[PDB]
Amino acid sequence: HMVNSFSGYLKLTDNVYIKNADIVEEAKKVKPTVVVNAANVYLKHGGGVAGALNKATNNAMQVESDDYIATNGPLKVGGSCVLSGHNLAKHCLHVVGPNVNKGEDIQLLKSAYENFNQHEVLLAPLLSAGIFGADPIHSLRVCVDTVRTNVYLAVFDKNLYDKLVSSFLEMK
Repeated sequence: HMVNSFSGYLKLTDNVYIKNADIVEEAKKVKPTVVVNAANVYLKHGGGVAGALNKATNNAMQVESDDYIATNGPLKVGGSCVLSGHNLAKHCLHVVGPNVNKGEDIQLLKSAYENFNQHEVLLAPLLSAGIFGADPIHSLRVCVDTVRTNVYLAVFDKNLYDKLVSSFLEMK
């Protein structure tokens, strides 16, 4: 029963850590209390992080998400809900970042990251930094400036990870 066992992270700030890792691989190893999903308002886990997380739960996440939506209706942009982490985590925090590609207000990225503050420790991706079309360096900046609790960020792409760490360490 070994919980929140993070290793090989670069410490960016007092509370923000980052690693070049697949968030699904990281969840299986770490067994975190909370894994964050980069969700849409309907919790349709069709691609990117949401897809990878759902497939790794063998579609238990999509079945549970469908029931949540049938009961409660869609999330707000910048909103969240806590559901089961299934085989990956105790809990999955489904957070909806703004879709900048549809012209959703980038300020809602701050609302989205404020959800992290309700949890002492999280494994998370960068919000809105996939098909939602926010600049990943911007997403990391809003995360660092907003989240006060312990966040371990998993960035899959080595090239993106390299840019993020460079940009961050160079200008502080």
